[PDB]
Amino acid sequence: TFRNCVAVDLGASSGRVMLARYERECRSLTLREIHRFNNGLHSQNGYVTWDVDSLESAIRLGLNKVCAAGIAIDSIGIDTWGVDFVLLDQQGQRVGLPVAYRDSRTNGLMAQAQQQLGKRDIYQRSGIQFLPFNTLYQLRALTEQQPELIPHIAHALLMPDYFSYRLTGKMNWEYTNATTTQLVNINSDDWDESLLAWSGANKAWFGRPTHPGNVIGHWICPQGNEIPVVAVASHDTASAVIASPLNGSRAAYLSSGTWSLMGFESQTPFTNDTALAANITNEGGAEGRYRVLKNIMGLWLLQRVLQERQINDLPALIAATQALPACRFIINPNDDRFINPDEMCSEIQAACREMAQPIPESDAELARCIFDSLALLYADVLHELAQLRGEDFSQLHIVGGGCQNTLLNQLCADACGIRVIAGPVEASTLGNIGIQLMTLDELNNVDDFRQVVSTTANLTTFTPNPDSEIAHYVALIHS
Ligand SMILES: [N]C1=N[C]=NC2=C1N=[C]N2[C]1O[C]([C]OP([O])(=O)OP([O])([O])=O[P-](=O)([O-])[O-])[C]([O])[C]1[O]
Ligand SMILES: OC[C@@H]1O[C@@](O)(CO)[C@H](O)[C@H]1O
Repeated sequence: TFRNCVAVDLGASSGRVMLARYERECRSLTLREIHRFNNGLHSQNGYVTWDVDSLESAIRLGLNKVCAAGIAIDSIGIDTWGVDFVLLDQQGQRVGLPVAYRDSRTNGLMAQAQQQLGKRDIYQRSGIQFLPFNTLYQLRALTEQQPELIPHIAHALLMPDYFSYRLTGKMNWEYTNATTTQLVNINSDDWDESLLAWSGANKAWFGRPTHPGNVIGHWICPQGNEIPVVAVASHDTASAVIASPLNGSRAAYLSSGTWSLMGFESQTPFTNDTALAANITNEGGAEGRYRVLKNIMGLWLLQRVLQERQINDLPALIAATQALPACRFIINPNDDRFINPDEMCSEIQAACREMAQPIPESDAELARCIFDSLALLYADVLHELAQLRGEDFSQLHIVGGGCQNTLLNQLCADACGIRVIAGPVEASTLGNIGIQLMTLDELNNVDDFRQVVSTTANLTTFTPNPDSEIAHYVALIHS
């Protein structure tokens, strides 16, 4: 009567297969890691790609571990990073490469769309922020640059539905992730004909987007009992938001991993000129609650520094970085130059030098620059979001692997001047589990699931410190 649900959560820098054990009567929810694996960009034939075959093998390995253990799997669900897709021919073989959102193939195409279609027009139709690697632009790149591939394409599946298909033999187009494409009309929740026309994609490559909770198909443990594969809020950030223990309308979220996604939830989208000017997104959420948010380049910058400087003790780095004075190096992390530079440290240093700032050079200085520059951007965006909705926030919920960074947690609470509640760490995994339980009739809605998370997970309070260095710095920039 306890349910065993397996969540697959694939992020840009890691993948995980996790097993939840849940039972309603007890309000007890546990999560065990079954298989954790690396994920990352691969340079393949002049492209930045995903190794989807290794990802599938990793997923199967995790699933088969649970099976060989003799556990009764009640359901499986898959969430991944947004925007990206896999093209398939009529027989289900991949067409072309699985190109990553960090690929430069899209360069220039967002501007071209704004010029040809109208910036305001794309925004009012999609309600989605302008990011140069949005699916809208990737499909333009594909169809413009690889016209020979086009006749072979029968279907495009977004990443989570791709793996769900590889498990079930059934195709799905999950709503929350479809919204990341900047191809879904915000008023119809279906593909926008005009945006598809510009992208060169064909509507027949897709299906009407379907809200999470449906059973996509079934998977088979090598013995042969049918395990339902459920369509969850398959956009990782959508899952992370479900698991954020939001307490009513004055709570915001910060989903912190490779990206930092900072936002709130709304029953209605914001596509006004205020929203457009701020480049705010209205991503699809479970229950139709829009995730009104902004992308922030996030810990990606630090991931790259760690590789370049060959730093393998992140906790030590954070500890060292706490000793450094704050706010002497400030970059704008959202600057396009940081999406995928060949030389991350060099790019950071150039950006600082261009502003007549001291140059961050030590490992700890580069991390200090990153953490301070994120926190100042956190404060800017949180202000923009409050201004937009016309309602303050009383708490910021930070979730994701980034919520383990106690330094950044405090800088965020200090810069924003808001209480920060950090946790759960694996929020995307938990939200993935939450949706499965709802399909299993074990759980009634998101708000009920948040009560489970809030009484189950480790939640750590960071109280804003008004006399902090960054508080001092921010107070000063106000006037
Ligand atoms: N220990 C510790 N401390 C602090 N910090 C940290 C740790 N670990 C880790 N970390 C962080 O996190 C991150 C990652 O996160 P996640 O959430 O897992 O991410 P992903 O998912 O992979 O991403 P996306 O994009 O998918 O969201 C790392 O980097 C660090 O920083
Ligand atoms: O898809 C690319 C970016 O990756 C995320 O899904 C985080 O993993 C963001 O929400 C999306 O903007």
